[PDB]
Amino acid sequence: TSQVRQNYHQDSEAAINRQINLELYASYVYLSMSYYFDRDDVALKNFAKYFLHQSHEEREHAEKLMKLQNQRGGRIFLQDIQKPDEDDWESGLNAMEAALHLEKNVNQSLLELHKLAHDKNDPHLADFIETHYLNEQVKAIKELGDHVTNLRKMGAPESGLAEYLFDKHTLG
Amino acid sequence: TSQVRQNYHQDSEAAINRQINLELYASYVYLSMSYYFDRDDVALKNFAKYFLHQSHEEREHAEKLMKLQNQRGGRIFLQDIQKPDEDDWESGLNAMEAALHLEKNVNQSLLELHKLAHDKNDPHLADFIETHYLNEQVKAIKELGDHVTNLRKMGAPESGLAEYLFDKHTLG
Amino acid sequence: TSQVRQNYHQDSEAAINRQINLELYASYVYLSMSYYFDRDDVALKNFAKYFLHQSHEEREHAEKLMKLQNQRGGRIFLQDIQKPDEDDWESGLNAMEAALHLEKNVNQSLLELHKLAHDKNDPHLADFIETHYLNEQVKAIKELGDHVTNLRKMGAPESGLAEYLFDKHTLG
Amino acid sequence: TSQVRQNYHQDSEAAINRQINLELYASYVYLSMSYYFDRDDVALKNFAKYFLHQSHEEREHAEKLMKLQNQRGGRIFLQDIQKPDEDDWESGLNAMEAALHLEKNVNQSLLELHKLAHDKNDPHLADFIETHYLNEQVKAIKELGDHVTNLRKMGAPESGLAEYLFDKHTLG
Amino acid sequence: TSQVRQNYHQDSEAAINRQINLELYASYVYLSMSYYFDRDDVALKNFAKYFLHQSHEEREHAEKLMKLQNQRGGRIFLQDIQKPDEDDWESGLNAMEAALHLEKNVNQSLLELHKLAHDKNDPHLADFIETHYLNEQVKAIKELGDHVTNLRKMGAPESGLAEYLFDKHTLG
Amino acid sequence: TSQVRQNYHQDSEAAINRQINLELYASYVYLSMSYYFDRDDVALKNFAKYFLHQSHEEREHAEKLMKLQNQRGGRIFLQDIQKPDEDDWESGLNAMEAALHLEKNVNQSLLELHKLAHDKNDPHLADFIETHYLNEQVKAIKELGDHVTNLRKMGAPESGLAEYLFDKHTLG
Ligand SMILES: [Zn+2]
Ligand SMILES: [Zn+2]
Ligand SMILES: [Zn+2]
Ligand SMILES: [Zn+2]
Ligand SMILES: [Zn+2]
Ligand SMILES: [Zn+2]
Ligand SMILES: [Zn+2]
Ligand SMILES: [Zn+2]
Ligand SMILES: [Zn+2]
Ligand SMILES: [Zn+2]
Ligand SMILES: [Zn+2]
Ligand SMILES: [Zn+2]
Ligand SMILES: [Zn+2]
Ligand SMILES: [Zn+2]
Ligand SMILES: [Zn+2]
Ligand SMILES: [Zn+2]
Ligand SMILES: [Zn+2]
Ligand SMILES: [Zn+2]
Ligand SMILES: [Zn+2]
Ligand SMILES: [Zn+2]
Ligand SMILES: [Zn+2]
Ligand SMILES: [Zn+2]
Ligand SMILES: [Zn+2]
Ligand SMILES: [Zn+2]
Ligand SMILES: [Zn+2]
Ligand SMILES: [Zn+2]
Ligand SMILES: [Zn+2]
Ligand SMILES: [Zn+2]
Ligand SMILES: [Zn+2]
Ligand SMILES: [Zn+2]
Ligand SMILES: [Zn+2]
Ligand SMILES: [Zn+2]
Ligand SMILES: [Zn+2]
Ligand SMILES: [Zn+2]
Repeated sequence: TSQVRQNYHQDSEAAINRQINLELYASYVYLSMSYYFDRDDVALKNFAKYFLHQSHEEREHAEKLMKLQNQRGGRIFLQDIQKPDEDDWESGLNAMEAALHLEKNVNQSLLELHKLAHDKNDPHLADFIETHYLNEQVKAIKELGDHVTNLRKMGAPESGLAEYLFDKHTLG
Repeated sequence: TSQVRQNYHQDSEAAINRQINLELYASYVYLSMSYYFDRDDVALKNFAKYFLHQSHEEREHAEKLMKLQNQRGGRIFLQDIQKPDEDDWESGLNAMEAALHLEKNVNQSLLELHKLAHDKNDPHLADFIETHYLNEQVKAIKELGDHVTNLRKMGAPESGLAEYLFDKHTLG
Repeated sequence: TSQVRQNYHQDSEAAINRQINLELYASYVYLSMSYYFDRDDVALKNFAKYFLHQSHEEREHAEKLMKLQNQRGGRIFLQDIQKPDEDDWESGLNAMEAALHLEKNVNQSLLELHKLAHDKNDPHLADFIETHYLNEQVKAIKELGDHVTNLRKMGAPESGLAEYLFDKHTLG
Repeated sequence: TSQVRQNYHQDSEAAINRQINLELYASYVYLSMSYYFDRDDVALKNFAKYFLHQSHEEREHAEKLMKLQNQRGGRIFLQDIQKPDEDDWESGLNAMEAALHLEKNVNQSLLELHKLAHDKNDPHLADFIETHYLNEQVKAIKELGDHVTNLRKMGAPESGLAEYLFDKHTLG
Repeated sequence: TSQVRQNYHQDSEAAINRQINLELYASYVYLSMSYYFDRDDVALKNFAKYFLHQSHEEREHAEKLMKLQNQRGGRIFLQDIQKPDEDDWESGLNAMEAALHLEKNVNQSLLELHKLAHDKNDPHLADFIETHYLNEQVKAIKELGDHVTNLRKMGAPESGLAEYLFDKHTLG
Repeated sequence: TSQVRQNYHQDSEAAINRQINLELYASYVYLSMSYYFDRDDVALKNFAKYFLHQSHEEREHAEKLMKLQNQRGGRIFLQDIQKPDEDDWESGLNAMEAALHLEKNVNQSLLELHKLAHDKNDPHLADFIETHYLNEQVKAIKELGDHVTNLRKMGAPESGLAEYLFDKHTLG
């Protein structure tokens, strides 16, 4: 037992390890997306920049959980980072839809983590999730839904003009 | 009778109370409009900002009338602020049309207030309305008509692209 | 169903709509109070300023709930804003007592909202209320009780001198 | 009953009074430790500074609880501050171990306070503890465990060189 | 025997330990007073600030004696800090009277310490008390007597107006 | 075939995809190492910082290869990022040895990539590897060997003092 460990259930410890993996997986998905937009035959630089920024943020989300595991006296066990479900993301609209889906899945995992923490009477962990993760997810999900809406309204993905103008005016 | 009251008819006093209500109602309408554009399934941030600014201006219009009522030694009697006629404003074009209609209704009420003031030989009140309210209404009505015109010309509301580009280039 | 909606109960959605109304009603009460102090026969400018500031803060409280409703994928339904229970607020002391009562009523509604959120396992909403609303209410209620105490100690409302000096030294 | 009191159980009130005492006791322990390091026959100035800073922080922790008691309309009842369990703290390593133990005891008391608050449906108090106290304790406990680890690794307390170099390089 | 000890009687050493306790007790009394004025039903913020500042100064007085004990090669033995004689301090005037009494008691203890030092031919200690403590006590006692006088002259404690105006004009 | 593709062999394309994976794997190894040093029972903050910086650099190495794949008109195919060979890195010295081994393995892969490029008469790719990768690897390998040497000379890993002082004086 770690000398710092206090009120920290082993189940919380394991669930943190799984969340770390999931944030690193979200990072990788966004990385993939980013360089899809950099292809010469896609060529939407601001979509690329947008997803690259996202990739870096997800890495940060993972690192703060790793710091938390050590803070609480848990032990980090890393697992493979799975490659994303696609190589080719099809269009700006499709990538934004896939990111929306992803952020809702990350959010469901976090809500389950909070439920676990409250079930184990770990208010430090429950508040950590509340403070640093839950509203961030809500904002990410809203922003992505806003982006989906606009791209749809504009005529994406059929309108190549729609995606070009969105890239310039919303993401740029 | 207030020690400051001078040349101020009771009918003017009551009509000021009604105008206060109407400016607060205009504020609420615009508030409603603003948060319609903030919905994830509408997502036109500059329409939202535009109407939010309008909401705040209308509050100012109401407060200056409330200050005037006290200046003249009248007494403020507030009434309920009615909720707007719609919950869902349909499109940018439709909201701009509804705001145009609203500002013409606020303007008709103000022109009736000025007529009343002149009928009661209250040049202070007539000039207050002239100076602070009438040209403001004329400008608001012109700007809204300009916005309606452009949105129509661009193909709104059917063109989701039209509303997006207007949001970016005119309201943004 | 909104594409962003996640873990958000319909009962939470409706209770947010009711809280929005209540914050707008608190705004209106304070507005009324403010212009009571601006009357020539009351003439306590810093009480007026104090309540006017309060009115504006309450509007902000309402707008942030409206933003939250859209963030979570709920739908805003606005209701009439009821006029306040009084036209004439009697004295500085009486208005401060009435504001105290009001803020405790706003606080009870918020504590009921938090209970609902926790009952629906919505930690995002529970934390939103905690973070942005609960301590604000506690502070407002303390400050108002401090003001009541002092005004009472000084001899308000009978001492017209008491209210004048409080206006100058505490509110000014 | 205080005019500001709302949703505040008497049991919460008493537990806050006990926590105030405990934070003042933690302050005194650290004060004792600090001046142990200032002895001519111990002479580790940065250990002294470290614990003195800690003493001052604990006083702050206590004052913010006293402010909270008054905010909620509870009443402060102070109790004697017990002298610490030792006069002579033996070594840098031993003092750091004793501080670790102390901070885990302060943390257990705070987790019990949070449990009580949640049991009484006092989300204001539960969040106050979360926001201002729980992560602070987690960080303090981590830092102290880090210090214990290093001092042990370096050969403290037998190595007088170890404590000297830690004082200079980690605490200085 | 400490390697630094020189011309330092054991009786001086013990009396320093008792003075340390007394300065920490004075700190606690003032702390209690301060948060009495922060109550919602007392609400005199500048009395609160005044006593809080005093509390912090007394802590400083104690720390400098603890530094002196180590400087001379004496050994610090801390004792419990007794809780103050009251929980409720009644009024501004009463608290100022109680502080006056307290500072005269701290001063009598210091004059006895100086007598002891001179009896033991310890001019370093006698001068330390002279330089750092005696005039400070004289000033504190004068200031407190000045405050008592004014509050009495103004009609405290019956005049709630008197205490309010003193708080604003003398302590604020 | 990409419209930009010129003088770019399919074998080069695949080898770039494998190098991307390897740089992401190097990133993950260093990430693991970093948070090993952050454990309360290891507690070497500058080792942690050193490896964290390394992790971020490796991510950069991978991103520049991904940019290169798109520049040349190749297609990115991402693979899982394998978890590192250890969870527990044992000591500063052991982690530095493991990083040395890793950087020599990354370097062997890069030298094989350069051989392939020259065999396919792709001077753009050969020079890209030369310019951006080969000397970087040489420097990394030298620095790591320098660190191993010093830690060994100092008595690591048995001397807990050795690792502490290296952390402070070389990595800090
Ligand atoms: Zn994200
Ligand atoms: Zn994330
Ligand atoms: Zn796989
Ligand atoms: Zn799905
Ligand atoms: Zn995310
Ligand atoms: Zn919380
Ligand atoms: Zn307008
Ligand atoms: Zn208007
Ligand atoms: Zn109605
Ligand atoms: Zn009409
Ligand atoms: Zn208008
Ligand atoms: Zn308020
Ligand atoms: Zn409010
Ligand atoms: Zn009504
Ligand atoms: Zn009531
Ligand atoms: Zn309020
Ligand atoms: Zn601490
Ligand atoms: Zn503490
Ligand atoms: Zn005792
Ligand atoms: Zn124990
Ligand atoms: Zn502490
Ligand atoms: Zn619960
Ligand atoms: Zn003093
Ligand atoms: Zn003193
Ligand atoms: Zn006692
Ligand atoms: Zn006496
Ligand atoms: Zn004193
Ligand atoms: Zn003599
Ligand atoms: Zn002298
Ligand atoms: Zn490297
Ligand atoms: Zn590399
Ligand atoms: Zn594997
Ligand atoms: Zn090998
Ligand atoms: Zn490398």
